[PDB]
Amino acid sequence: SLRYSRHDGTSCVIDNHHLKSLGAVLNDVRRKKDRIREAEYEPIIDIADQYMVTEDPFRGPGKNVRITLFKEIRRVHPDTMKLVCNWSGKEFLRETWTRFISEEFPITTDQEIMDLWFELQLRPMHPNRCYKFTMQYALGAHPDYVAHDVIRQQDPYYVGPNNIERINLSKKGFAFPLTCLQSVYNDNFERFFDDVLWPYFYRPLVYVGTTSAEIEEIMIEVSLLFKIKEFAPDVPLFTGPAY
Amino acid sequence: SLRYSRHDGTSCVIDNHHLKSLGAVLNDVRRKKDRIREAEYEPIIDIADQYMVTEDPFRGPGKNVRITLFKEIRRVHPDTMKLVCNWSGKEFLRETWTRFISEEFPITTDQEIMDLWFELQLRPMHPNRCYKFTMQYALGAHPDYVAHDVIRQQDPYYVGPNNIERINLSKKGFAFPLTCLQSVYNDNFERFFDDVLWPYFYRPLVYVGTTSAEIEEIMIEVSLLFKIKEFAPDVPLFTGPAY
Amino acid sequence: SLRYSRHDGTSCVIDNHHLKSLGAVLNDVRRKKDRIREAEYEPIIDIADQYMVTEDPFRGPGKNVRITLFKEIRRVHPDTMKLVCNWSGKEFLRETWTRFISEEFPITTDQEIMDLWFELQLRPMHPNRCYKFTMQYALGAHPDYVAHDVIRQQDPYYVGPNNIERINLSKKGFAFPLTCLQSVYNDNFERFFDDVLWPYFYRPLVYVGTTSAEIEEIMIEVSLLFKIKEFAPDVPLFTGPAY
Amino acid sequence: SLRYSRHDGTSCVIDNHHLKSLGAVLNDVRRKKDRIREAEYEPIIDIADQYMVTEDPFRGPGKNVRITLFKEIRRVHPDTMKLVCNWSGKEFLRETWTRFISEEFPITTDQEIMDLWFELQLRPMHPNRCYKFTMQYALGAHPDYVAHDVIRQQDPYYVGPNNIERINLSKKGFAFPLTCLQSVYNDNFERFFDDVLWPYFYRPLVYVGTTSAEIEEIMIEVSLLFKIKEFAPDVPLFTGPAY
Amino acid sequence: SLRYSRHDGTSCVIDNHHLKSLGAVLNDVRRKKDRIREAEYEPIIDIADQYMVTEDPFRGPGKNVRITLFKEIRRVHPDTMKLVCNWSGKEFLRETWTRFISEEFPITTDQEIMDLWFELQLRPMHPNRCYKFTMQYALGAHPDYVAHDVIRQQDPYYVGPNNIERINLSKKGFAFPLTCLQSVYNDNFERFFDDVLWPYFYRPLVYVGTTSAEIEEIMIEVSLLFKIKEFAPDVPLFTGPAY
Amino acid sequence: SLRYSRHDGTSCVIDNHHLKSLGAVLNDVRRKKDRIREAEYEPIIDIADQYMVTEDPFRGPGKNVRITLFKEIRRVHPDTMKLVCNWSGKEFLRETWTRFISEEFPITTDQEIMDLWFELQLRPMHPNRCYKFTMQYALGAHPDYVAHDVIRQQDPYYVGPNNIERINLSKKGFAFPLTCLQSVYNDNFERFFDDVLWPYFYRPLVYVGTTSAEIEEIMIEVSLLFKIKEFAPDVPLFTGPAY
Amino acid sequence: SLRYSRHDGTSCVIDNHHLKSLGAVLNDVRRKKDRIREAEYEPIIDIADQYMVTEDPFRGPGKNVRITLFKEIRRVHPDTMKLVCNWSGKEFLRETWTRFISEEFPITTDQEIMDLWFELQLRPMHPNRCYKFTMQYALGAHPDYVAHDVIRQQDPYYVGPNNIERINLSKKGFAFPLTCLQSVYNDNFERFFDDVLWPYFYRPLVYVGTTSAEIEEIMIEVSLLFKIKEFAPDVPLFTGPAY
Amino acid sequence: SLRYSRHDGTSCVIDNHHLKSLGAVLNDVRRKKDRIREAEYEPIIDIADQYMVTEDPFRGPGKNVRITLFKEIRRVHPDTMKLVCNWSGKEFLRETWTRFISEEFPITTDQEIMDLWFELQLRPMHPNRCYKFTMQYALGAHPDYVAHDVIRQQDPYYVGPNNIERINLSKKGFAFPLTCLQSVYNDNFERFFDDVLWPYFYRPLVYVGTTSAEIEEIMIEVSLLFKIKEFAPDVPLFTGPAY
Repeated sequence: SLRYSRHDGTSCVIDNHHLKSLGAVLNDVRRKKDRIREAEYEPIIDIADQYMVTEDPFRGPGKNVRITLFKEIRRVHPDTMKLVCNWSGKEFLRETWTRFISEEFPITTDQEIMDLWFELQLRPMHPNRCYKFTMQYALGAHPDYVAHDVIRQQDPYYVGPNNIERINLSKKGFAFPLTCLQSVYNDNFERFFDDVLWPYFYRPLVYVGTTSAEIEEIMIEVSLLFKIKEFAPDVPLFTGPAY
Repeated sequence: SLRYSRHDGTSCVIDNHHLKSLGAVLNDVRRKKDRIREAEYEPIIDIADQYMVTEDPFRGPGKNVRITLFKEIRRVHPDTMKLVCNWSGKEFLRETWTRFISEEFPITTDQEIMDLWFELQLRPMHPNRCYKFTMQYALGAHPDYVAHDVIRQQDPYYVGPNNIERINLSKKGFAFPLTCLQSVYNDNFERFFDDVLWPYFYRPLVYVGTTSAEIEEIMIEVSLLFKIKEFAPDVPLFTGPAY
Repeated sequence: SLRYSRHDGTSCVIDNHHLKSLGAVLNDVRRKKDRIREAEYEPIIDIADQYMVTEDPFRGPGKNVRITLFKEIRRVHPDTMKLVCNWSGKEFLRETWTRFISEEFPITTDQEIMDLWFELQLRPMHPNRCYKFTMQYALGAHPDYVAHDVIRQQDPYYVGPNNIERINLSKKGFAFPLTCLQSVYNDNFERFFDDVLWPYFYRPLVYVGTTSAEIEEIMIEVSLLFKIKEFAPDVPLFTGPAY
Repeated sequence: SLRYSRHDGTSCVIDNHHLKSLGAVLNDVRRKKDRIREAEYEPIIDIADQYMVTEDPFRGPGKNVRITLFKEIRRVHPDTMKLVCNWSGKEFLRETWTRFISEEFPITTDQEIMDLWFELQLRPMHPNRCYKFTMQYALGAHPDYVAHDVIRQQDPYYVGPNNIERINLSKKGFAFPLTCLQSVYNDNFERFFDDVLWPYFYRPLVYVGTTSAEIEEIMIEVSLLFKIKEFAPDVPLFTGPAY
Repeated sequence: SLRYSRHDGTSCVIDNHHLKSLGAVLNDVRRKKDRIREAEYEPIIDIADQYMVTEDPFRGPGKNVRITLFKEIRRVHPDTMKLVCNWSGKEFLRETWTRFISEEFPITTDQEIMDLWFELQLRPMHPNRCYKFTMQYALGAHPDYVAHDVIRQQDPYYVGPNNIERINLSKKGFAFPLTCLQSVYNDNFERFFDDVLWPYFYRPLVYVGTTSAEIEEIMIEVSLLFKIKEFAPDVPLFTGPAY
Repeated sequence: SLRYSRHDGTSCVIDNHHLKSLGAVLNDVRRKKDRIREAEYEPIIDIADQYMVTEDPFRGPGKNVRITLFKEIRRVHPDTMKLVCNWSGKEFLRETWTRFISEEFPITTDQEIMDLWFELQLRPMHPNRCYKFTMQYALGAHPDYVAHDVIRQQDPYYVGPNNIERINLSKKGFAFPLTCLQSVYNDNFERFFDDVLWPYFYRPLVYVGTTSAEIEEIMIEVSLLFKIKEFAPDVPLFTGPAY
Repeated sequence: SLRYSRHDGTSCVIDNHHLKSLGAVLNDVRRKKDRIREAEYEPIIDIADQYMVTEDPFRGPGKNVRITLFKEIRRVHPDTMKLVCNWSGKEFLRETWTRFISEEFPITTDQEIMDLWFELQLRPMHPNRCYKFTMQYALGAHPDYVAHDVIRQQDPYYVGPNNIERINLSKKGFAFPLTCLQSVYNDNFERFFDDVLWPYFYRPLVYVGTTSAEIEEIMIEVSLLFKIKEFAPDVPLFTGPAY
Repeated sequence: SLRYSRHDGTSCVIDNHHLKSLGAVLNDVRRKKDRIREAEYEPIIDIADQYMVTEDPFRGPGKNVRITLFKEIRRVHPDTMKLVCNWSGKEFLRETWTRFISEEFPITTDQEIMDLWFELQLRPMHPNRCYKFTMQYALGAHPDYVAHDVIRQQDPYYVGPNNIERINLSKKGFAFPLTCLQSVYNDNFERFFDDVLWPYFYRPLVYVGTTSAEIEEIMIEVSLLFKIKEFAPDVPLFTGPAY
């Protein structure tokens, strides 16, 4: 859009005298006016620039690898939340390793995972249901602990209006199939599990509720979203032998 | 407020013809106008949604457990800050364990601490004193180090306008009475202290100053604020024996 | 349009802390602002809701059955109106019965006519003629009266800007092929005419003029527009025999 | 007013080059801007055009025949209304027939009465009296009933700010000196009264009060306002014999 | 509210010189400014005053007699409407006569019914159901006709946002327990039924649906709302004998 | 766009009363408001109409004959301009005559050239180069003079933002292949050159620079743009013999 | 208008103290505010003052001598233009000389013609015709050429909204009855014609069309408008002999 | 000014997450908003770009050579203008040649004069005189004519608000010391005068008045302002011999 994209108007000379399109001079007025608008508020910016905002990682840095795990349907009582997953640590590590490696391989370039995310895409099962979704989670637990199937809503995370919620599993406790920048290697799940210092501890136990005063059938799409920094050389893929 | 909360106006039929309240049609104009207001600025939102803001944890996720520790009064010279606490690591761990467990017990449900906070509620001692509060802190120190009682203001944290400042003690170094999601157990301070890898190191040494050019008597309320994710089952409390 | 239709922005958790898209918080500001805009003007609404407006029947209740009767061209002198129709009552009842029944049959469901309308769709015959249309009408007349072919403009109805004018023939005088809710029956024009108490009296005599100071050739499309309330059961149409 | 009524500015050619008045180009900007203003609000219009308003009959269709009947002065107690007229049906029909025919004759053209109105023009008798007028009425009554001279204000019609109130007497019950479109005939009151099916029933019994907390002397001008659709041929009045 | 309700500010004299409160002069500026605001838009009003709006009868003229008849619950399929009432004409006249007379008696004053209304107060049975209500109706039917229990939504009346819909039963067909202004008399249902010319014909058959894409349990409160013009004398109620 | 292009809303009559769409009355308010907006600023227009603007000849009068001559690439040093053309007068007249006649013939109608233009379409050769173009020119020179290939920027013409610059060659010195309105004749270049009083003098010597502080490779498209007033009869082209 | 034309308010002294009218101080606020409004936009003016506009010659410099020549009526087919004048050069020079000298004489002062204009005042012949006028012209032609009576619209000059179009005949080709500043002399048409170098060449051949899609009868008033710079001494006219 | 000249705000990464300054995101909102402001008015620009404005030659193209000639003081009667110069053509050509050549020489580069201007810088002689200046002029006259010393104000040129007025002497009649692009040659005034075809004719006779109703002593600074297009090679000035 904005067709004449700030490059509107032309110019001609009539008997040595120079002429310019009027609408182009109107922009000259407006831009110069907008920038004058900017100078009065420039001290305002000076104080606003004291503070910072975070870049949406999913609209910004890093590659978007959405490794979907499963779907699930729950009936949620009012003011309650329902458990989405109740895996042992061993069974969370198998799914995470198997599903990412299988869908990502071949890994053809060097890369470092910037952040691992446990993602919830949530949908209401009935139409004309106006409400939002709520979330609670633990990231580690005693390995012989299993979470209650249903809990009461108490200070949840209020999920955004697009019904998508992403929970990160920091590099402080959770092992990664590739912890930092590394060539991809000859990897099997058994070598991975033996290298996790804490296989059975770190396992996300996640709940979802609603803001509805009714029983709500809800749809829960669960993925592990890898944000990956890929270092792919600026070189072609040749058919062998090269040259 | 907003009494007729967007559901204003009624409707009637007069000789098969349908009538509607005028003020309700005015909202029809305005909402449709506001949403038209929203479509011109919708590309603006598209660019704003590139970035994100943080949810105030104390107005948002997690339970608010304010375990008050002590009160203290300091006389602050101009451009100086006064030390609030100068505990050994052993003496910070005793207070943190004793005060949270004693005030929190009985712990009747499973829970995980999301973040531990060292909170400063600050008040001026005199009226008609217009100024704000400043803060500096170290979270760990050599255990045989003790902090100077008074320092000079040099790039402090500028405390918010409500005179409340909350400093988090991350899970990367500081041990917690319950590190992750766990049943509550038979716990004593001696078992806790022996399980801290770094008892004498991690201990907050915190200072407070003002923006005042005068000596200011100030009041400092210190609490440890636990933000707890509680997983309380959606089940009753029965008197024993159940059923 | 309005793509992100008020459901913009997402949410994520970073080390237990909750983040939300900025543009979504902008809507939080604006909606809450619009509703605050609504509370100051809410007493204004209270007074506006004292009064009511009518729903456009043709954009609203009832089925739209446009039974076109004929087209006609007139040359209109300035400040004059030209007669569109000059039927006897017997000849208005034949056209109304024959044309509605023939085009509506088969009438497969129960229905009640809510209002009968005599519709004028008017078009100028020449381009670059800026003016509007004017209307006058009588709905009943002495049956041996016939209207003048041309009259002088004197307090006409000023037709709307879309050049379409609809004149209703109330249920107080005019008989209807089906007066109220009724199964459709074995109906012929002779049974209808004999049941009209006032066949030769009620007959619309309608005129059209312009606001032009010139002779204007104008195009007049005349229809009888039935607004019908249909009570069609929520049942299928089966091929016989059912089951 | 608006002197240059959108036709401002001129144009000239200087050495084949075309020039135009600047203020005229300013309108080009503004109109095009207003119509751009109209396109953003055009969906707003789409929703507003769902509903309709009524045309003020007295500023619009039909001829304005104000047949004044009488004047009257009342002293109105606070929160009371005073009866304006208490005629039998026979005496309302004599006045209506005699006064309209006498003042309207000669009736030289065909015409149909669109609506009969009982009009109240109301004036305060004292200055510096800030209040409005209230109205109540019955249109028919048992013929041996006569209305109380004074009643209590209970849900009145709130008369408009210009102190003029018009009450219509529908064609559903009230007979008219000419019920529909008809040549004017040899008419006397006795033929009229004998043709009214319901002479003594339909008779307006009308009250007026104020919103004042004081006794108010008020002035009441009563007219019967005929809104007439006249079908006057576009032909001259010749002196006889024609041609 | 508006405390100083346009009567703000005072005045004093200092050595013969007159002083006035400043805020009061500010209103002098503003009112005079508002009325100057009114003169520029006064031609706008001139064109707006061409048209008229209807006064909400329930916030305006006439007494509000809400004679509740019954409550009913329906399960509404999507895009369907459910029949609210399916009475014979004899059974609609018994309820209307019995319920209004029983709840209105003693009728102590003269009165005329201005309009009879069939009222629907509608509520959703579940929370967090965002939708509106739709209506269709017939007012008369063949007396041996009974309406389908469920129909398909086809050009309904869109009920107002407050979920209250009022349908009037005109004086053109429907008989009334008191048709016009009359003393109340010795009345029984049998005398009433025998005086209705059309007892079994005129009977409202009314449907309700939703704008929801789900099955909706809905609550339907049905009343007959009499708008009554009461002519209650401005005289006391004395205990007998008077004087 | 503007769909309902000021002709929004319809009108209907209900029991002789006239109704109009509400959104159409909203335009009645707005237009009347805009024109009231126009009357306050009408004295402003009166003063603006004191002055005039020129019509863009290329968006306005005359036919657009763009006779492209050649393309050229220059490397422009900072603050310098590069010569685009350095023809003798004899060689400018050959190109102008040959290229216009060859591309324009057959000239089938009478015509007069309104203005001859030397046009520069300029493009940067590299992307992400933010700058504008500058121009200087002489229209006549001593015929044995040849212009320097590169000069220094000193008060150039600042070319418009669309990078197109048009320089006119007035009728005061430059001969034209057809000087005024004339039938087209049996014309060869030798007859043309012999009729130019000043063949070797009038020859445009034109330079181009940038506002860039870097060496810029630039692309220069050069055309002679004839603005022609064509007097083409309103008659068909028949195949011979006519009739 | 603007009665108190910036000189509002008075002043008085009360016991040595000075008082000033409040409304006058309000202007002090506003002017100072307007000029502060002017300083923020002053850089905007700096950029606007880069460019210039032309003064309407007819509202500005030079005397307005409108020498009307003739009137003419044409029927214009759609998308066509009709020739207004088809004079030989000899016959254009006779009219120009005869009509200006006859109507201007006595020429009592020295004067120089600044510009000669061929003026078209255009009016539609029918009312309610919304369209504008278009123009094309040649100023010189082969003298044995005569223009087609009707041509097709192809890039016309779009005449201004006041339907007046002025075409100048430059001093570069057209001879003038007085070419520059000169005493008026003993002049006859034969001396004039013999002094024109190019009598039969320079003769305006002018066309007019419309923007209408209909045949339009149009009215064309043609004048030669002399803009004259008169140098009339600041001396009286005495009756002879002076003194 | 505008310090952070649209390049405000910085960015940092915290644990792989990207942060940006808030004030910089505010500009992102505003620019994107301004450009959205530009798209609604973009059709407005489309219509404004139909027309063109002239570039102030003195703030734009060409070199500014202000060759001051003389100063003069006049006493101006009200509504009169006073003659500034009354030279013969021979004496105007001597001053123009002598003063430009003497002040311009050495002419070291090739150049073409774009326009010759007769400039008036005007100042009031007394303070607190609020008025503007008016101008009239002839550019050629009979050579034996001399202008009246004082004339009456009749349609003057209204000089701009900065009291500077520039009058151009076109290339159509006036000879120039260098008519087009040419090396500078061995030039004397006698060779120049002999090459002017019209030495005694073309000579500006210029008047000045005021808008004052009083006698005004005024100061008149007269210059000939040459706008020169200089073609100065991008080569150094070496001391001889080069290399």
